[PDB]
Amino acid sequence: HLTEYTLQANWFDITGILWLLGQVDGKIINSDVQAFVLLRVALPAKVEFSAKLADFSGGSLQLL
Amino acid sequence: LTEYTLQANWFDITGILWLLGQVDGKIINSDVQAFVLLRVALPAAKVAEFSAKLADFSGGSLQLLAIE
Amino acid sequence: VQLVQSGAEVKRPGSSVTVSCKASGGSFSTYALSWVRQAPGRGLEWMGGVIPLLTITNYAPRFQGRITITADRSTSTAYLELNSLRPEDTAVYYCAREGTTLGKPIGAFAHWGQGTLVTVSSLEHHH
Amino acid sequence: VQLVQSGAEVKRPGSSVTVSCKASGGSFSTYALSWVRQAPGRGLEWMGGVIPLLTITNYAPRFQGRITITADRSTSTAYLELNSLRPEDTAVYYCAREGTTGAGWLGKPIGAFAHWGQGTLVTVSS
Amino acid sequence: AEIVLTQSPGTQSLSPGERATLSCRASQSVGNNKLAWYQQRPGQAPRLLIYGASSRPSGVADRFSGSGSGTDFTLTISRLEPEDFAVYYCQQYGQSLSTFGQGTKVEVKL
Amino acid sequence: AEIVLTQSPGTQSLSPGERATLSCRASQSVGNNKLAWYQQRPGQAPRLLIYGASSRPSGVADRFSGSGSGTDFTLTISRLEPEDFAVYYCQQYGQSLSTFGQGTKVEVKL
Repeated sequence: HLTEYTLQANWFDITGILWLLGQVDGKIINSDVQAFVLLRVALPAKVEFSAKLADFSGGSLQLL
Repeated sequence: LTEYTLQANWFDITGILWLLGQVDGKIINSDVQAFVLLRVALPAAKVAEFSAKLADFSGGSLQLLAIE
Repeated sequence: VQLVQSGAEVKRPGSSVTVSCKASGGSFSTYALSWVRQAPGRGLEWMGGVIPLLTITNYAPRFQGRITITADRSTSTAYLELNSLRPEDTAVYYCAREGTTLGKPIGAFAHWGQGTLVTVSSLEHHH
Repeated sequence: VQLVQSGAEVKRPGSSVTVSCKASGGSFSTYALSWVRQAPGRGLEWMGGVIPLLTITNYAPRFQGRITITADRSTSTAYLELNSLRPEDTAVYYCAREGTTGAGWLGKPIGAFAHWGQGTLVTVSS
Repeated sequence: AEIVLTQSPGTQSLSPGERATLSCRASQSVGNNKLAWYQQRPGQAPRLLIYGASSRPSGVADRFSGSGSGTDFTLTISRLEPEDFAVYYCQQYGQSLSTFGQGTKVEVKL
Repeated sequence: AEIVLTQSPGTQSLSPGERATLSCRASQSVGNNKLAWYQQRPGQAPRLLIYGASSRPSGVADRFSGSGSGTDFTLTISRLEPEDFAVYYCQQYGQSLSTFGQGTKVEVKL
């Protein structure tokens, strides 16, 4: 069949994503909007933190 | 003191602050951003082509994530 | 691609106005259509937009609450609702559609409506 | 952790009201304080909140543009400013702060609201 | 999106001692099981019973228990006391826009 | 955040044939160099000159050239023509919240 992925973009990129999606026989199954808080953090490489972050979020939080 | 960025729902932020305390960490900067979330469907054969162009189109920011 | 807006509007404070933006040529559903305003002798100001295909709207925080943007895919017309007008809201309102290179969209606004002037005044002489 | 809110208030359509919420007990800056309201006979409704330390606000879209939530770290006090009052805004407004895991005020933040003000009735009448 | 939380039953009547089973169902999966239950007695402020879908906070009697995940949640009052007769609310805070259910009223049967 | 775009000079005068170099400074780094430049003549709607910081659409003369990245952008008009005497706007669209600068006015040196 067709496989499903998620994607996060700012509003001004969505239509480009849609155009590219069409060029590869793709479809949009769902859309939604969400506000997030972006944090810039400063810790020593205790970088423990990621493990506790994982427990705290059930795998969904990603340190970048 | 290495730096990273972190994206989270608002109700999780204070919890992040708290965890940071147990690594002597600090919040450098904060911002608020709205994003559109897409759930897309395409054939397995096209995922690479899509993912590649998606990186070129987004200057390497956009990341296609799998649904488990 | 050409965009044609509704005619001038003169309104009393604390009321509503609806401007329409009719698109012709190209495809309407898959390209982002925005609204920008310009108060007399002042700068361009992005208010928000709509991606018709997904009925996904994006408002500037300055305008959320007082603003509703819609697109009607059957008539290729976008709409701007201003509520609780205030004298400050007097300005030219432009609809703008992103350009392309069924081309690939660029975000930047290549196509613009002629504009619609909304005058908000308690001056009974105006209406 | 006590939260005490300003007294009842009676306002006119188009006007504005500010409701104060003062915390006493434990730390204040590191916990998410929210405002929740309840129209007469109706359900609870989350309006928005602030995390004082970071000055980060979060409003529910319905009220985005009409609402300003601020915090005053000096006095341990949150405020709710609601503008362009309409008669559908008539309700009791409660301030609500997230609890912490375990007894003692210094636990882990839980997000859910364990601490509530007595509430503040705002009547909008023509 | 504005996740809609539907509570059922709307109103139900029970006797002291009986077991209460309250349902709250989400229009979308709820982020990291962040669902809370509150009790509101007449004229009081709400009171937190459960958070994280199933965790009990400091001071809440053992007769209150929460379960479920994803879109289907349940509050269970193992044995109703006189004060348990109240309106109960679920809330999701697993995204930045939190929302409440419309509430279930548990009244005295007779 | 609301990225502030400071354009300079605010106003300035030049003669036909001269080179005009306009600056747009951004309070934060602009995502994926998503920055556009518009020209607006009196009584007219804006016209797009540059997008993506340095890309020119078809039908825009090669005398307009855009450059810059991060937080400092420049629109250069290699030799001004009578038509070019107008107001010019920079715009960032590298996040959901787009913002315009206040505009630079190019008047006739007189």
